[PDB]
This record gives sequence, structure tokens and C-alpha cells, in this order.
Amino acid sequence: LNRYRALIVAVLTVAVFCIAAYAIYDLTTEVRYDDVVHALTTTKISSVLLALLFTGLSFASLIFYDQNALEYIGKRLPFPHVALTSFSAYAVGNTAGFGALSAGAIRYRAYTRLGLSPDDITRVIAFVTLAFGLGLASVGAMALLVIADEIGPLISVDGLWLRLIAIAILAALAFVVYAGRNGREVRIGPVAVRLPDSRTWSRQFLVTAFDIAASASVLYVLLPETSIGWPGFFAIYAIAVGLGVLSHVPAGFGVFETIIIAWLGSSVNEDAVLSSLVLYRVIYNVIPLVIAIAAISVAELRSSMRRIGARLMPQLLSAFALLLGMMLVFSSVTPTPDHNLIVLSDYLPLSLVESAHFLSSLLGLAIIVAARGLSQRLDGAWWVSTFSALFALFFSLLKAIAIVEAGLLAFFVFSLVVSRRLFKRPASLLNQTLTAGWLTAIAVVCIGAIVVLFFVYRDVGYSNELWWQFEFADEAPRGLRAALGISIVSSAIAIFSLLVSDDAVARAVEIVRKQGVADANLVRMGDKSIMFSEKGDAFIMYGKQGRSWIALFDPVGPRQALPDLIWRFVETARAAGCRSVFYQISPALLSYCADAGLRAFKLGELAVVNLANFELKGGKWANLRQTASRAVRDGLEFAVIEPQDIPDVLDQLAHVSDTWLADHNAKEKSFSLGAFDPDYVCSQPVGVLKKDGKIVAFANILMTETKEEGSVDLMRFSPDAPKGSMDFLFVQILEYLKGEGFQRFNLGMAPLSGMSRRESAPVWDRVGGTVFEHGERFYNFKGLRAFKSKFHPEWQPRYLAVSGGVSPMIALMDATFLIG
Amino acid sequence: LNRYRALIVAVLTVAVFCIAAYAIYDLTTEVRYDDVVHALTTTKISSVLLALLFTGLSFASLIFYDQNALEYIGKRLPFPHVALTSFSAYAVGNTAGFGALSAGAIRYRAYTRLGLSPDDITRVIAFVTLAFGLGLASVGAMALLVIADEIGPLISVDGLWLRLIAIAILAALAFVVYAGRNGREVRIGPVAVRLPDSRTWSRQFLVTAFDIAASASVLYVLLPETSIGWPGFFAIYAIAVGLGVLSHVPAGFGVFETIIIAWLGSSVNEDAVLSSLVLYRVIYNVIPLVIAIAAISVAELRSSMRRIGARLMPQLLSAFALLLGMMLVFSSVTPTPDHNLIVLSDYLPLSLVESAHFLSSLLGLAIIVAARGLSQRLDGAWWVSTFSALFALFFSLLKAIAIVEAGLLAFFVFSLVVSRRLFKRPASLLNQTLTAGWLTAIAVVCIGAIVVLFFVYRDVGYSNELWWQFEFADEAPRGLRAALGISIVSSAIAIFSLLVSDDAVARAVEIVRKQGVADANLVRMGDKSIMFSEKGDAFIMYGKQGRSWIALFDPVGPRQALPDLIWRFVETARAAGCRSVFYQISPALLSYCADAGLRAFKLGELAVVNLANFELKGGKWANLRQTASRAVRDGLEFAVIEPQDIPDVLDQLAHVSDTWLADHNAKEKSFSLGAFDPDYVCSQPVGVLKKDGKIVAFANILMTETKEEGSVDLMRFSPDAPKGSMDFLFVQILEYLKGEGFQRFNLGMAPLSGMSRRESAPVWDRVGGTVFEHGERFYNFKGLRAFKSKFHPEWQPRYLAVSGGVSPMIALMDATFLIG
Ligand SMILES: CCCCCCCCCCCCCCCC(=O)OC[C@H](COP(=O)(O)OC[C@@H](O)COC(=O)[C@@H](N)CCCCN)OC(=O)CCCCCCCCCCCCCCC
Ligand SMILES: CCCCCCCCCCCCCCCC(=O)OC[C@H](COP(=O)(O)OC[C@@H](O)COC(=O)[C@@H](N)CCCCN)OC(=O)CCCCCCCCCCCCCCC
Ligand SMILES: CCCCCCCCCCCCCCCC(=O)OC[C@H](COP(=O)(O)OC[C@@H](O)COC(=O)[C@@H](N)CCCCN)OC(=O)CCCCCCCCCCCCCCC
Ligand SMILES: CCCCCCCCCCCCCCCCCC(=O)O[C@@H](COC(=O)CCCCCCCCCCCCCCC)COP(=O)(O)OC[C@H](O)CO
Ligand SMILES: CCCCCCCCCCCCCCCCCC(=O)O[C@@H](COC(=O)CCCCCCCCCCCCCCC)COP(=O)(O)OC[C@H](O)CO
Repeated sequence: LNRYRALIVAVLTVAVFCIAAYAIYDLTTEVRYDDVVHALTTTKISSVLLALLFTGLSFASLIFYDQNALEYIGKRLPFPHVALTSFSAYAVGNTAGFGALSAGAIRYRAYTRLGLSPDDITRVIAFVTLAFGLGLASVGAMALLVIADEIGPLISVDGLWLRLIAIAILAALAFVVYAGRNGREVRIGPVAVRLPDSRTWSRQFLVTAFDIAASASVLYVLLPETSIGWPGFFAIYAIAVGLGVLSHVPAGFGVFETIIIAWLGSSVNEDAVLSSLVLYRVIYNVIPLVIAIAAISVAELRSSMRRIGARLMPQLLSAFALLLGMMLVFSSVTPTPDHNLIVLSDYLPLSLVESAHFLSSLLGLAIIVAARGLSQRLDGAWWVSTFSALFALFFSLLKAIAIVEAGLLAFFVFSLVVSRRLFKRPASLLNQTLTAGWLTAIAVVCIGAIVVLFFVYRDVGYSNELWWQFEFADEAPRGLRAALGISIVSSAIAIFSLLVSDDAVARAVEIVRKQGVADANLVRMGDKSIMFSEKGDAFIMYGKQGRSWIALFDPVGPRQALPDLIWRFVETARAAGCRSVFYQISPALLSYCADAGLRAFKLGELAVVNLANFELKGGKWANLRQTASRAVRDGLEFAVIEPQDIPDVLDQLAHVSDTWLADHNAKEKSFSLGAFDPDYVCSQPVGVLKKDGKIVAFANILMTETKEEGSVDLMRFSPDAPKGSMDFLFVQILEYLKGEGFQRFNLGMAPLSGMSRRESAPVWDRVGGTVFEHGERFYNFKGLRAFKSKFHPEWQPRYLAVSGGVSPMIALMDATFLIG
Repeated sequence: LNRYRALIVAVLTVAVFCIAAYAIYDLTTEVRYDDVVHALTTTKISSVLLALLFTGLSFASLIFYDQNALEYIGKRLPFPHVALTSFSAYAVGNTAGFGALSAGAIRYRAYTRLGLSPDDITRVIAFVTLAFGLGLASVGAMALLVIADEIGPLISVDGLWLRLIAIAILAALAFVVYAGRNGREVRIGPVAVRLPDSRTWSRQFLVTAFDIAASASVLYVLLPETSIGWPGFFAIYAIAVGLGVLSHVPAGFGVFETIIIAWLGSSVNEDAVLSSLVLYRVIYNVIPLVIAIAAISVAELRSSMRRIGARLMPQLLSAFALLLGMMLVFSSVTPTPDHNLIVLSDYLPLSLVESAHFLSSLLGLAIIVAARGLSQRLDGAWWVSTFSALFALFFSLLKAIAIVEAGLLAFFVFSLVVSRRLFKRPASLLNQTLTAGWLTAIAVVCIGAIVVLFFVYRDVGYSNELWWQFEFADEAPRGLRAALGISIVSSAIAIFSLLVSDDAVARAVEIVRKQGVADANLVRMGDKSIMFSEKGDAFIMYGKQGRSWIALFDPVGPRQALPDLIWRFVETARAAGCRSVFYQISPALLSYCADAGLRAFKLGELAVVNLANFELKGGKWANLRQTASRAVRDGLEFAVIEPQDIPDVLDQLAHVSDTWLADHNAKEKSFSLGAFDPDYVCSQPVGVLKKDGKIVAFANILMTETKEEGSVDLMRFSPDAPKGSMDFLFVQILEYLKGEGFQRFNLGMAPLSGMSRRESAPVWDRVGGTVFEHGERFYNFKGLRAFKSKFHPEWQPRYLAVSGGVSPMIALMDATFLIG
């Protein structure tokens, strides 16, 4: 199932949007586009201003969503930063909720820039998401319970049934809250939700209820004085928003309008409802994006607001470009007023006007294609989107008057040229499998355009001669040609999207010795494809598995050459149509990974012992001294074999490794743990534990010339060894490394402690459990966490960075299979 | 103004109730009592069961009111105790909200039994009261904001005006919340409200909103399928409840019904609204009292629930008796069905039936008179109420069938005889000025009966021959005679309610020496009236001022003889028509004061130095050793003068006292501080500080034979003394007392520290400020708090107990005037 999870969820989303579009088309048979436009023109200025006010109130409540999340996890951040990240995250989530533009992605980027651990960012995202979903369910259930007899008749449903649905929902929520009184993680199968204390989720319930009330008030004020009061439309709006977010359609664009049109058909004229929905979409979705984009652009023109806005601009501009191209496509489909048509006919040629219409349509589709590249800071995407926006500005001033269209396009161009510096990546737009979410957006825009064409020109029949009509008489030929062009080019886009050595290892080892990370010596295994930097200074060892390029530890090389290497690895993985995965990265590289659109997830702690402060003849290692002394009394001796004179000992090294592999029912792992390749083990010094002449324990010592850090990859123990062989081998290797001039020693990886997992996300479902399972499977081959704690090391968190907003499940499983 | 505050507030409450009653009478001109009864009989059983369910839900939310208050102050109490005290407090507050039956009084009694400090009880009461009031204002304002256009037309008011009222209220509340972000006590003139943190008041807002929703749902379900939805009636109900609680009428009995009748006149037939209001009053007010009373009675029949219910039973029974007598009066006014009338005529004599009607009316009035005595655990009140209830049971089975009336009366008798033990006090019902609140209740019941008579027999004219009609034809003669009897007897009740030595001091001093409280020696001043115990073992020194018998320190004498003395003092003060006040009582007597209906308020801390652990040659008194040594180097010497050889030194004792009184611009206080009476000072040993032959400082040493504790009353310092005379005199007296065999020494009283006042009530208005002002005025004549802290004493809180639920302002001011 998860082999095609993205494809199946995208197909289901497009199918649900198709059902919604058909429902709107069927429910608006008596509504004509002229009636919709007349309702739009007759809307009161008071209504629009009051809708703007309630949009502002809703987004303030969203700011407090994020504020409450940060307060719950304990972190304190300055209010301008939290307000800006919350406003941007919600302005993009309410518009484009798929992978790179989800509110979670915005929050991760901004909070990583703001100085939050990935666990803290995950906790904030989980708190906010569970808050919105659960509070929306609760508020909708209470509103439905209140007014089932007032809004039930509108859809010819008895109020008792809606009341019972609301009661069932409220009973489920009450059972969840009561079963999760004080901690006490309740499991509903895969998910394991741990609700906050009553005070926190109570304040969050006020925040979420006020948010939903303000948004419903936006749309209600934009409605033309209906018969149902505010509570009625509020429950209707809560149900519609719940269904829209549950359908995974971007912004719920189909389902929300479908539900509201289907519901208010009897109460309000559907042309007025459609005009109100159009104006609500415009205000509540475009105006926040325009406000955020303009604020950041002005801050760039003229403190820390500038830096956080620079971090957030690529995604805000990607969302705005998606909306802008959607606008261009829809405006191509919808007809120009006759007055504007005759005005342009008085000045412009016919062929120029028709070509401008078709090109504006195709340029809108090109803009929503290049929006993904804008989200990735692509220089080519900046050029394509800038020129497409400028040409569409001109072609909208030509194919019509398009005052607001031209204003929006010019504002996009302004914000795009003001933020030029942020788009410098050299990857190519047309060399990438786009996304399940991005093809979902393309398909939604295209099908919406087709349905809008069928709705606008429903009265006019489909004549085969309508294709070639040109003489300004009607834009049905123009709309039909634009829709055909959109369909063809989008199908082309979808079709296009769905259609080692020895010197490398040598240079990698040269780089490894030139730097100070001992674990980089795993490149010698030869099973990792090596990706070198542009200068060759740094490299990224990686292995390909499934649909992911699972990179190993941090890019190895000079410090300043690492961010560009991370960017280049991610872009190259996308070029091969794969999602880049960084396995076991240090916290130092999280910000650079975050810029590359990679979200990190903690999967263990790397035990580091500082050899400068390690003196075994001290009180901090009493159990260690006892175990070492008893091992000495058992007859074990430790020697360091140089890599050149190994093989005569390598033969029974293979013997002891095979015996230890037989002793514990485990296979030979790779790509992250020691694999007994005779050349690999020969290439490095091997600390070996010898007893009674024969050797019973050995451990590949990982070293670097700079002597910043040393480590051990694999160690094996024959049953002839005593129980303290592990402790004695570690102590001897650590002492040898300290004597030789090493600052720190890497004990390896350990799974996260239970106390660390206690402060976990409110709504994480399987990520924590699968991280724990992976840690148990792979990190216990070199001593348990208690054993490594016996050395009193400096625990360093290690993270798993995944790309494209994909789930940690699939990347973690791909890494698990690559190791196994 | 405060000289007659109780009278003016009672008169205003009765006037507001009269306006409300006239409004109901004017709004129900077209409604006949037969229509009301028909609507009552035709109510659906489903409606009644669902109203019971929502009453239960509302009272659960009230339990959580008190739970949230206790959580906010930090105290943890077992849930059964909190639930029982909250249920009882709200069942009585929703019915009889005046002095002895307010929810605050119930909470103080129960929480004192549960082990809460009076400051903690004050904080809980303030949190709960501010929660209800502020949350009701907020929820009503939001509901009105939502539906001003849906409920505005019902009273012919434009929705814009109700919306603007709601917006003004919400703006005021938002300004208060924002101005009180983190602590930051906001002052609105007299009051100083410090809102809790957002999480606490958010959970409390959910609790209060659910409470109001459940109560509004009770009444809405009891309504007959109106045209306005639940939000409409909910805002109407919130406004009605706000006005009812704001009018101080018991249970809002007039104003709530007035508002709802006036509002729903157009939507619903007013006979149906009146029936719904009657049934809502019955359910939501009687059923909780019946439930609590029955639960406690069963617990008495068959663990700690029994003890807390025994504590709460007198007040629950007083509230139930008030409702029961109200029922009896109303049933006397309202007519019996003709079928029951002919059934009783078939078996009973005419004169017996008419006498039973009149006597049932007068017995209901007698029951609501004896309810106050029941609240005071009076044995005579138990007898009067029991016999009145039994005779009214029989007279209701005689004057009518009265199945529910007889059931309620029999249940009252059952609960009254089951809880017989609790009513043992020997005071007299008819020897007390009743209360402003109790005359308010009497007047409300009487005026309601008069208006119900005018409403039932509005169609029938007022014929002078209606007085003497007797032959079962109609109960208009019976109702008119009963109403006249009620009016006459209530006027009689209101008219009736509004219409030292040397051997005593000798016996008081004998008791003082026989016990171990040194401060009891203030009785020797002779200005305190002395009230001895029945055996004469113990006494209460007290002084009368204003309308209060301001008792001094704890009753002096044997430990077990004190509770009865406290009870007897309170009862005697009520007999003289005065509110007993206990000044500076120890925490040990709070529970006994709480049983006597006295609520304590902390007014300072009494500094106690344990002489057993006091060794001046230790590090704990370095500043003391330095000051004593410097005073010695200044030439001051300390001597102890026995009480018999004083006067030769008393002459310049008067000299030095006069000089010190002149030095500090203060007068000669009394009743709590040292007054220079030559006999008084002669009667006790006087530690005197002599320098260069003359004496410059002296201090009346207060002693007891049992040597449990010693103290000092007044000390004076001529300007010839140095700055350390106070310290040296205290140190010398303390050392002398320790040597003579005293366990502890009383430094005196100090005002509360600022840190102590930081954990103050959310909504206390003037009590804290006036307590601080009184402490500053009176407790700084013997060294400041820092000075007394230089001795490192054991701070003991001292409380001010006031009676009858009167405000601490007036009792504290009376004490201030008595001292000055
Ligand atoms: C009736 C419900 C009972 C159970 C039904 C089935 C259960 C299945 C459980 C599925 C779990 C999650 C699935 C995918 C959710 C997801 O992937 O997202 C997470 C989202 C936060 O998302 P996010 O935090 O990122 O952003 C939020 C904002 O931006 C997006 O809203 C917009 O689009 C804006 N345009 C409008 C908002 C305006 C506010 N200013 O939370 C959720 O799970 C949502 C769950 C909601 C559940 C349905 C609510 C039903 C209403 C109650 C009435 C019931 C009556 C039913 C009768 C038919
Ligand atoms: C299932 C799918 C089918 C659809 C169902 C949904 C129902 C509706 C939902 C909302 C759709 C709206 C989209 C349409 C936008 C568009 O067609 O634009 C055109 C307009 C003006 O354009 P134009 O300038 O050319 O008109 C000329 C004028 O200005 C000059 O006339 C004057 O001034 C007057 N004096 C003359 C009066 C003459 C009278 N005869 O744009 C706007 O409304 C504002 C710009 C914002 C548009 C962006 C919309 C995107 C929001 C959607 C969010 C969902 C996100 C999903 C992502 C996948
Ligand atoms: C519109 C308001 C704005 C300002 C108006 C004037 C301000 C004056 C301020 C006066 C301060 C206090 C005065 C005396 C209050 C008092 O002495 O008491 C304290 C009580 C808790 O009392 P308590 O805790 O003891 O018990 C509670 C329960 O038992 C009693 O309720 C019952 O009787 C039950 N039968 C029914 C309850 C069912 C629940 N289960 O809180 C308060 O201050 C109350 C203040 C309320 C303010 C008015 C609310 C207005 C609604 C908003 C809509 C406005 C529209 C206006 C249009 C005209
Ligand atoms: C992450 C966000 C999640 C938001 C979820 C919102 C869900 C709201 C609707 C469901 C609420 C069901 C509550 C039913 C009671 C269950 C028992 C219970 O919860 O007991 C808790 C206490 O229960 C409550 O206090 C409940 C308060 C709310 C009561 C229900 C209100 C529902 C909403 C009513 C709105 C009505 C409005 C009408 C007028 C507009 C125990 O609390 P604790 O000990 O965990 O608290 C620890 C403390 O915080 C530490 O400081
Ligand atoms: C003692 C009980 C008092 C109850 C009072 C209830 C009043 C509710 C109505 C008025 C609310 C006005 C709030 C306006 C915002 C003012 C700014 C503000 O309050 O900032 C605070 C934060 O503001 C908020 O979070 C406000 C949350 C609620 C937002 C407003 C909701 C109003 C109710 C809407 C219901 C809508 C329902 C419609 C559908 C039914 C700061 O909090 P803090 O730092 O003091 O918190 C400390 C923390 O708790 C320590 O742990």
C-alpha cells in the first residue's frame, strides 16, 4: 500500500474534487455567470470591509494557535517572530496544504531559523494540527447539536439525525479526553494521542472556536442577508471546512464550496452564494498571502523580521504563484465584459487579442508549474515565473482591462524582483518528478477550469464551429480554446512527470583523513555511492533504496563547503526523481537541511566521550575499573594492529567475526554498521583483544589525521570471551585513542531513553514507535544504552532528514532495508 | 450610607421585585390561571426528563466551578467532598442568596470543615463568584452579539442596539483582561481585580458557559416548541439570569421571570411561558435541594460524606424550609381543582376545610420564619419547623389532595427528624432582629403571593362580600383570606423585628491566671463587658460598638468550654439585635466560629518567640546582641517591678507614658492596646528600663500562673532614651520571662507582609486594603514588622470573625472605632 501511497492519495483527492465539481455543476443549473457577476458587483462595501476585519481576527487567532503551542512545549519566542511564522504558515496552509507548502513545512523552516529543536518543532506542529482538527470537530459538533432542527430542514434531513451525529462525535471526544486525563496515552489503533492538560486545551479551544467563528463570519457577512442566523451558517461552515480539510484538496477548493452551495441552495439564491464564495476565497485566501508577501517585501526594501521573512519568502511566493496561475487560468475561461471587449477592439488587432488570451491561459499554467521551483529557490524558476508574470500582466492588460488581475500580477513581479537574492539554486524545473501534491494542484486547477467553462457556457451549446470563431462576438471560442490548451498542456506535464569506483573511494578517504569525523571512514566499505563537491573538497556518501537516495552521515569535508553540498545532493536526488534522505545527521547541519526543504526527525543519540577529561583512575569510572581489572585477571590482552600487517591476523579475525555472528541471531548489516569485507577491515587499524595467544575480540578503530575524533565501527566477540570483553575492549581502545592525541571518542549510537520520549508530540501516530523500533533493531549491536552510559558520555542527538515533506515512515523503512 | 446599608439594599431589592411583579401582572393580562394549569398538565414527560438531565449537567459544571477554584489556589481536596460542598452551595445559592444561605456561607462552612484557611476560602469564593459573574457577562455578550437581529425584533428593538451593548460589554471585558495580563492588579475604583492566567480562566469559561447552557436548556426544553432557536433563548436566558442575580432578589424569582415573560411574549403564548417558568423553578431549584437533602439524610441513615453533610444540613434545611413555606403560601393563594374540592366536601366539614386552608397559609409563613432558626441550629426552631411541617402536611391533605405538596412536606419532616441531633442550640426564634435578607425573603414571598392572588382572580372582581363566602363554591374567598392573613402576619413579623463591675473582672482575672494566654490580661482594663460561661469556667471579654458586639481575643478558659461559649456569645449578640464580632482569634477556634456562622478574615500575624529555643548567646540574634550591648554601654538598666510596690514608681511611669504619647502624634487607644489606667498598670508587674537612676522605658508584663505564655501590652519611651531602647527592653523582658519558666513570649501583632498579600483573592475589592490600613494604624505602636522579625518569631495568623454574613468592612470599622 505504502509503495504507492502518494499516488493513491493524489488520485483519491482528485476523484473527490471531481465529485465536488460535478456536485456544484449539478446544483447550479439555474445559475448563470451573469447573475454571479451581478451579485459580485452589487455586494456592499460594508460587507467587504467587515469580511476583511474578520479575516484579520481569524489570523490573529491563528497566531495564538502557534503561541499556545510554544507555551505548551515550554519554549519562549518573541511575539513578532511567532506572529510572522504563524501568519505565513496559515496563509499558505489555508491555500496550498500539500507537501512543500503545508503549514507544517512553513513552521519547520521558520522555527528551525528561530532556534527550535526538531522534536520541539514536531511537538508544535502536532499540537497545532490536533488543536485545529479536534477543536473544529468539537465546535462543529456543539453547533450542530444546537441547531440541528434549524439547519436540518435546509437539506431535508430530520434534526434528530444531525443531533445524533453531533452527539456521537461529542461522545467520542469526551471518551478520548476522559481516557487521557493525566498523560495516559490513549491509542486508537495506529495513532497514540496524549491530550494536554485541561487548562491548555481549554485555552486552545477558545482560540480555535474564535478562529472558526471569525472565518465563518467572513463568509456570512459576504452572504446576502439570508434567513438562517449566524449559528446556522456557522455550523454549516464548520461542517464544510471539516470536509474540505478532510478531502485533502488544496484549500478545500472543491469540497467546501460544494457543501455550502448544496446546503444554502434553498435559503439563498445560488448565484449569490457563488458570488459570496468567490469573494470569500479572494479575501480569506489571497488577502493574507498578499499581506504577508507585501510585509516581507517592504521589510526587505527598508530587523529580524527581515531574516525570518527571507527564510519564508520562497514558500509564500510559491503559494502566491499557485493562486496567481489559478487566477489566470480561471480568467482565461471566464468571459470578459462586453464593454472591455469593444474597448480593446477599438485599439487592438483581433489575432493579437486571441493570442493574448490563449497565452495568458498557458502562462497561468506555466506559473503554477514554476511555483514548485520557486518553493525550491531555483534560479531558473525565478526567471520563468518572473517573465511569465510580466507577460501575463501585459496579456491581461491586452486581452481585457483586468485591473485587479494586472495589479496582482504586478505585485507578484514586485515581490519576485525584491526577493531576487533568495533564488540562486541552479537546478532545473523540467528535470523533476513534480509531486503527488503538485500534480494534485495542477489537476484541481484544470478540472475547476473545465467545470467553470461548462458552467459559464452551459446555455450555449457545444458547436464544432465554436473552435474557429474569432471575431470578438463572444469569448466562448476563446474560453473553449483556452480550456483545451490547459487540458493538453497539463496532460503533457503529468506525462512528463511520470516519465561506485575505486578512485572515488580513494578521494573520499583523502577527504576523510583531512577532516575530523571518524565515522566518515564507513566510506571504505565501497557500498556507498559517493557524491563529491564542485571543488572536490567535500563529499556525500549515500546509497539508493526504493524511491529515496538515503544519504549517510553529514557531508564530509570543510565546514563551509557543506551547505552547498547538501543543496546539491537534494537537487540531484530530485533530478533522478527520488526523495533525498539524510541518515544520522548532527544538529549542526539542521539549519542547512531545513533550508533545503528537509525536515529532521530524531532517531537516536550518539554517545561521545571527551578523552581530555577521561582519566580511568578517577571516581567517574568505578564500574569500568572493576570490569577492566577483572578482564585482566581473566587473561585478556589488548593490542593495536596497524592496517598494513593485518591479514595474518585477519584470518582468525574472520573466524571470530563469524563466531560472534553465529552467537547472536543477526545477519551482516551494511551502509551504516560494520560489514566484514577483508579489504575494508584491512584498510584500517584494528584494536584486537588477545587472550592466551589467540584473539577473542577485535574492533575496527576509525581514525582521522586531524585527530579531532576517533571511533569504532564493528566489534565481535567469540563465546570464549568473558562477559566483560565488551567493557575491556572499549576501555582499552578509548585509552589508546586518548593517548594517541584524540579529543573525543564515539561510542556509537543508542536508542532514545524513555524519559526523552516522555516529552513527545500530542498526536504523533507511528513516527515515535517506528523510530524506537529502528533504534532497537540497529543500535544495540555495540552495547545497550546503559552500557554506553557507564562511560558517562556526552549524548549528542542524531537526526533523520527527509525531503519533500514525505512521511518519516517510508524514509525510515527504506533506511532499515538499506542497512539490512 | 453604610450606617443603613443592609436596610437600603433590602428596600431596593424589594422595590425591584415589586417592579418585576407589576411587570409580570401587566404582561399576563390575557393569561388565566386555568390556561397555566392546562399548559402544566400537557407538558411532555420527555421534556421533564430532559430538563432533569440538564439540571444534573448544570450542577456537575458547578462542581467543576469549585474544583477549578481549588486547583487555582493550589489546594487539593478529594472529589466527593468538593462535589458535595459545591452541590450544596449552589443548590442553596440558586434558591436563597442572602446572608446565611449564600453560596459563600455554605462554602466557608464546608471548606473550614474540610481544612482550608480562611484566606484560601476567601480566594475560592472570590474565584467562583468572579468566574460566574464575568463568564456570564462574557457568554451573554457573545450570544447577544451573535443573535441581536434574531431576538431584537421580539422586543421591538433594532438588532444594532443589542449588538452595540454586547460589543461595549465585550470591549470592557477585553480591556480588563488585557490590562491584567500577568498579575498587574487593575483597579476600577473600589474594586481591585487580578484575573487568573489565561489557561485557568479559559477552562473556567468553558465550565461557566456549559453551566449557563445547561440551565438555559432546562428552561428551553420545558418551553413548548417556540419559533426562536436555542441560541435565541440562550441569550435571553443569560440576560434574564444576569438581571436576576444583579437584582439581589432570592433566586431572581421576580426579575428572571419578568425578563423571560416580557421577552417571549410575542413568540410563545404567555400561559405556556408561565407554565414553563413554574416547572423550571420547580426542577432547577427544588430538585437539587431535594437531592442534596435526601443524599445527606440517607448517609445519616446508613463515610466522610456523613460528616460534611452534617455540617451542611442546617443551611440546606433552612433553604428547603424557605422554599417549602413559599410553596405553602402560594398553594394557599392558588385555587384547588374543583374535583378535589368536591372530593373533600364529600368527607370533610366546611369550617374544618376553611380553617385548614388559612392555617396552611399561616404555617407556610411560620416555616419560612423558622427557616432562619434552622440555619442557626436552634432547637426551638427545629421543634417549630417540624410541627409546622407536620400540621401543614395534614392541612394540605385536608384542604386539598395536594399529593406533591404532601410528599414534599413529608420529605422535609423525614429529613428534619433524621437530622435532629444537629439542632440543639437553646436560643429563641422570636428574640432576634431577623435579617435584611430574611425580611427581603419574607417580603418577596408575600408580594409574590399578593400578585398571584391578583392574577388568579383577576377576572373575578373584588367584592366586599367575597370576605365572608364559605360554601366551597370558589376559593377566591379562601385565597383572599389567606392573602390577608399572610400580609398581616408578615407585617407583624417585620414590625417585631424592627422593634461591667468589679467582681466580674475579679473572676475574669482568676480564670486568666488559671489558664495559659497572657493577652487575656487585657480584661483588667475594665472597659470590656465580660460574658461568663455557664459553669463560670470561661469568659468572653467584649465591647459593644455600633451594631456589633466586638468580642476581644479567644474565649479565655478551659479548652473544651470554649465552643459553647462562642455559640452563646453569638446567640446573645443576636438576642440584643447585634452582629457578634470576634477580634484577633487564633486559628484553633476557626472551626468553632465557622459552626456558629462566623466567617474569619485574616487581619495580621501574632509574633511568638519560643523561649525554650531562645539563647541570646547564639547566632540567630546577632543584631539583638549588638543592640543590647550598645544599650548597656548607653547606661540603660532593666528591673522588674512587682505589682504591689509600683505606685512610687508609677508616678514617673505616668510621666514617661505621657512623654511618649506626646512624642508620637497618637491618642490613647483602648479595648485592644495599652491604656494608662493607674489601677490597671498597678495590677500587673511592669518591666521597667532605668537609666541614671531615672526610668526612661517601661512595659506592662502580662503573665499567667500556668506559665504557658507571657506577653507585653504597652510600652513607652521618653525622648531621653536612645534608639535601641525598644530592642533592649524587649530582649530583657524576653530573657526574664524565659528564666522565670515561660515557654513562649508574645511580641504582639504585626501587619501582613507584602508577600503574604500577593496570594490574594481574584476579586476582593476593599477587604484587603482596609485590613492593611487597620494593621498599619494599630499594630505599629510596638515596633514594625521588621523589628519583630529581628527576634525570628513564629508568626501566628490572627483572624477577625464576623457574624451573619455581614461585610468585613463594617465590623472592621466598628473595631477600629472601639480601639480609638
Ligand atoms: C465528523 C468528524 C468525525 C470523524 C470523521 C473522520 C475522522 C478521520 C480523521 C482524519 C484525521 C486527519 C485527516 C487529514 C487531516 C489533515 O491532513 O490536516 C490536519 C488538520 C489541520 O490542518 P492544518 O493545521 O495544516 O491547517 C488547518 C487549516 O489551515 C485548513 O483549513 C482550511 O483549509 C481553511 N481554508 C479553513 C479553516 C478556517 C480557520 N481559520 O486537522 C484535521 O485533522 C482536520 C479534521 C477535521 C474533522 C472534521 C470536522 C467536522 C466538523 C464537525 C461537524 C460534523 C458533522 C458531520 C456531518 C457530515
Ligand atoms: C469545483 C471547482 C469549480 C469552481 C467552484 C468554486 C466556486 C467559487 C470559488 C472561488 C472561485 C473564484 C476564482 C475566480 C478568479 C478569477 O477568475 O479572476 C477574475 C477576477 C477579476 O479578474 P479581472 O481583472 O479580469 O476582471 C475585470 C475586473 O477587474 C474589472 O471590472 C470592474 O472592476 C468593474 N468596474 C466592471 C464590472 C463589469 C460587470 N460585467 O479576479 C478576482 O476575483 C480577484 C483576484 C483573486 C483571484 C484568485 C482566485 C483564487 C482563489 C482560490 C483559492 C483556492 C485555492 C486552490 C488551489 C488549488
Ligand atoms: C450587562 C452587565 C455589564 C455591567 C452591568 C452592571 C455592572 C454591576 C456589577 C455588579 C457586581 C456584582 C453585583 C452583585 C452580584 C452578586 O451579589 O453575586 C455575584 C454573582 C455570583 O453569585 P453566586 O456565585 O453566589 O451564585 C451564582 C448563582 O447561584 C446565581 O444565579 C442564579 O440565581 C440561578 N438561579 C441561575 C444561574 C444558572 C447557572 N447554573 O456574580 C455576579 O456578579 C453576577 C454579575 C452578572 C452580570 C450581568 C450579566 C449580563 C448578561 C450579559 C448580557 C448583557 C445584555 C444586557 C441587556 C440589558
Ligand atoms: C490540543 C487541543 C485539544 C482541544 C480539545 C477540545 C475538546 C473540547 C470538547 C470536549 C471536552 C470534553 C470534556 C468532558 C469532561 C471529561 C472529564 C475531564 O476532562 O476532567 C478534566 C477536567 O475537566 C474540565 O475541567 C472540563 C472543562 C470544560 C467543560 C466542558 C466544556 C465544553 C465546551 C462547552 C461550551 C459551551 C458554550 C455554549 C455557549 C456559547 C481533568 O482535567 P486535568 O486533571 O487533566 O487538568 C489538569 C490541569 O489542567 C493542570 O493544570
Ligand atoms: C476568573 C474567570 C474569568 C473568566 C473571564 C472570561 C472572559 C472571556 C472573554 C474575554 C476574553 C478576552 C481575550 C482577549 C485577548 C486579550 C489579550 C490576552 O488575554 O492575552 C493573553 C492570552 O490570550 C488568549 O490566549 C486568549 C484565548 C481566548 C481567545 C478569545 C476567545 C473568546 C471566546 C470565543 C468563543 C467563541 C465560540 C464560538 C463558537 C461557539 C495573555 O495570557 P497570559 O500570558 O496571561 O497567560 C498565562 C498562561 O495562562 C500561563 O500558563
